Amino acid sequence: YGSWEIDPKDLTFLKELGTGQFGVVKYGKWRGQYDVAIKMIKEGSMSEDEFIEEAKVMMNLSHEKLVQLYGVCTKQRPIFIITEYMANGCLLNYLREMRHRFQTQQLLEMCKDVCEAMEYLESKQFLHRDLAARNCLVNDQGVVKVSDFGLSRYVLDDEYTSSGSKFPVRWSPPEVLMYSKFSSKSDIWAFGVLMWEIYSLGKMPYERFTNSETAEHIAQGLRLYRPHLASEKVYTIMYSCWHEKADERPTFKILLSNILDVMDEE
Ligand SMILES: CN(c1ncnc2[nH]ccc12)[C@@H]1CCCCN(C(=O)CNc2cc(Cl)cc(Cl)c2)C1
Repeated sequence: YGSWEIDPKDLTFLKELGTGQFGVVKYGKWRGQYDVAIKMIKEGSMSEDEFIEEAKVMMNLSHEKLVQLYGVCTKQRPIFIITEYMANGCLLNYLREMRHRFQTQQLLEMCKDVCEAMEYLESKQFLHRDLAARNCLVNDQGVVKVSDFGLSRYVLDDEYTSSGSKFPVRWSPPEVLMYSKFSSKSDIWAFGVLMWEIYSLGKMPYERFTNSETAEHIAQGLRLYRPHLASEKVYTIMYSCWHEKADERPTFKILLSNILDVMDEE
């Protein structure tokens, strides 16, 4: 076993967490003690040799607000990815549970959580490439962490690969939709949409539009507008992520400073 390789015999499987496009995720314990999520990759869904090679590099990414990679199990099929367990599940579902009766202070904290993780990724020149509420998780303390960062690079499903009937049109800037120009600034754009999702309690962005109409709306320079729960200062931050010119969008370090400033002002 290399440093990136976990012995699957050290795993105890405890509960089903869901079955989806990329495979089956279970809750379990490593060496009888430590909570993990065990992601069992659906056969045929991933460029597996590339994914395994990249998993070695990503063992070196670690941040409090980034879902922690513990290792992979590649000596058998399906391959497993072993990651941090996030007891409250997908952020999108969490936002849509109206019982939580969130305060806007909690919503801003969720944005700060994500922004800190993305600032760390940016400091490593690492792109998420599909940042959205559906790719964040929530732990038992209500902390939001960023999940599946970079994963889209190894997804074989062509409907998801290109501006594709499963492509994240609603989280993409004009230069991605027009030219496939991915950069730090397309992560910045997606983060602004993510803030919008949070302050909209999990509403679909451009709710009344198809993907095709959304791209046209963007093409004409039009935008999402202010969620009822977002203050003017919060809206200014998410809106700054959507400048038509990628180079005029902020960095995650600047977004983080802006978010902290608004938290102090409340
Ligand atoms: C309910 N969830 C969790 N709950 C609790 N703890 C957790 N840690 C990690 C995930 C997690 C996830 C909710 C998000 C949607 C589904 N999901 C995923 O992890 C999807 N991504 C994925 C799946 C596979 Cl099988 C393989 C690959 Cl490469 C990627 C499970």
